[PDB]
Amino acid sequence: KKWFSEFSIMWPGQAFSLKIKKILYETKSKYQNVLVFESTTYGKVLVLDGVIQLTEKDEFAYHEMMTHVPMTVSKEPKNVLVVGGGDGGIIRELCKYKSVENIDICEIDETVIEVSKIYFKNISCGYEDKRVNVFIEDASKFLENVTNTYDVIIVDSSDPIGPAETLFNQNFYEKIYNALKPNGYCVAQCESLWIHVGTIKNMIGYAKKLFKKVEYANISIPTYPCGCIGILCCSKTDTGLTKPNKKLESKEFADLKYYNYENHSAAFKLPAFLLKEIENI
Amino acid sequence: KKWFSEFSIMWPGQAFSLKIKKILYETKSKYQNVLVFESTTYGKVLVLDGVIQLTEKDEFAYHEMMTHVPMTVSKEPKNVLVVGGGDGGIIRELCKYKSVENIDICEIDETVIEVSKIYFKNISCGYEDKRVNVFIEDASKFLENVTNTYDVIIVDSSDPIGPAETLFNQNFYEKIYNALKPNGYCVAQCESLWIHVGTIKNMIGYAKKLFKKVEYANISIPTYPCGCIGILCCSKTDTGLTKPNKKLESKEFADLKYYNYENHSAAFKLPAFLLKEIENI
Ligand SMILES: CSC[C@H]1O[C@@H](n2cnc3c(N)ncnc32)[C@H](O)[C@@H]1O
Ligand SMILES: CSC[C@H]1O[C@@H](n2cnc3c(N)ncnc32)[C@H](O)[C@@H]1O
Repeated sequence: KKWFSEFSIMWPGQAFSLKIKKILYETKSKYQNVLVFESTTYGKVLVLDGVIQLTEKDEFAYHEMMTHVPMTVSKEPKNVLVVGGGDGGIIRELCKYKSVENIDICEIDETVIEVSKIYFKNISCGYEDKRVNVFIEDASKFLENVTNTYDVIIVDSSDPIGPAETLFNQNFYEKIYNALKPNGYCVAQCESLWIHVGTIKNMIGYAKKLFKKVEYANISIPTYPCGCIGILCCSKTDTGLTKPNKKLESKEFADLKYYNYENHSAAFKLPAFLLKEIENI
Repeated sequence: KKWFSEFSIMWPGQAFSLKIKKILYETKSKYQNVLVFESTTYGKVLVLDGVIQLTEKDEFAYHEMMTHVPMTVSKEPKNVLVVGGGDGGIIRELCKYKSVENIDICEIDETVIEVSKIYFKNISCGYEDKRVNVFIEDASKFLENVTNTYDVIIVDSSDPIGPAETLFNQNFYEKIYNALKPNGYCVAQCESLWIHVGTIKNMIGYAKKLFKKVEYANISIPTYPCGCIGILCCSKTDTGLTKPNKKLESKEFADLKYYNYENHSAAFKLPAFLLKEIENI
């Protein structure tokens, strides 16, 4: 059997590999190279431009924290935007909230969406929900054009190399801020604390120039570089996102595999070296 | 340049790799294969039987949590035992406590100790401390023979394949229990929550058969499989190890890079799937 390996200039000198049971699909779409394969131990794996986006074994860790962190802090969220997130993992978690009225998803690459519908049916199942509306568009342009404002915005992007190039700048957080309700929250995928604090520093800096409260949380997920990924958390009130306003006790949240009330707040308890680096921002 | 790769039957179907700047030393000792190399991005790396034991970039995460968790809960610890731990990382952290009177280390493989003294001088520096006493012995036999009892025992072992074979059974936790003071604490390296809950379940089961309070904490560390490792925490009182009794505010702890008062307790906030698996043990 062969092995897939995740090399990148974004994490030089290290690489994570998964044994391949079989390659399921590959293509060059309008924007990126798409790879789907079945791994021997992590289930099916989605890859974009050589970077692991998810695996069936551990995606829940990432999708549950990215979603249920802002959604338990927002009191009655009605309209939620997902930026990127073509696989539908965030949507899957968003749909569990009966009180949500609309879920917009702006994903640049329709291939990702259709690939997920075909090969990742237990992840993309939320596309069947009547509240979900899909826009195939660069979120950079979508956010300039959108007339609605949102309670929660979840930025579930790929990395800064590729189409997500436009989602990691000062201009982009303006657009996020303006597209939010005056008491609105945004969470974004942010680097690993273990590999580039510089990037994390830059993001927090862009966010703090508009947002009253900017926090950073960490998620354990084995198939992202360094075994973890951060959540750039953005609030318009000084109350922030570290503390949930509700508990997910209805039958829809019975299946949660990572998120709970306690680990919500825990995710915000960062290694000493990290706290130190971000303090004078 | 070449790459070092960590393959194992203990985590099949996955592998982590580091680019090699240069190989520094290799040998077959009485017990295991030893590899020291300089990596391109993680500094010097120690490998035993093909398994990464530490790297200069991230070892602090592991050594600080393994040490300062029990040492901030034990009120006036005087005599501490390190099982395994030949690199001296735990000793380095133990030495920061002025109140410690004795530090015994039982390490089976003297080669590891001397290799660390030569190639990892900023990790093994605590061997120069007059309180540190070294026993080259299987901790399985050492614990049967020792006449002293300890306030804290830190089990800083390699994995169950190799000489640490004898440190992962019911008999071994008897010995730990008996070698502890009646209000004594033991922490042990335990699996990754992401790869074998079975092992974790087995360890907690052995510990609970003797110890009043058995807890499990998780540490973020990129160069262990799945990017994390657990601490099997064992207490003789129902109070446990989740809550520190002191704050590390003296100039000796000024250099801490991971541990702090808040993330002590945070480490014990586990993913939902894990809590579920261990509940009826
Ligand atoms: C797999 S989930 C991450 C998604 O982010 C999408 N993405 C990257 N850049 C942008 C952008 N500028 N606008 C919308 N979606 C994007 C990628 O196509 C990917 O499907
Ligand atoms: C590198 S720190 C981990 C150490 O645990 C040591 N070790 C493994 N098994 C045993 C044992 N039975 N007794 C003492 N030390 C051990 C290994 O030699 C290694 O140096």
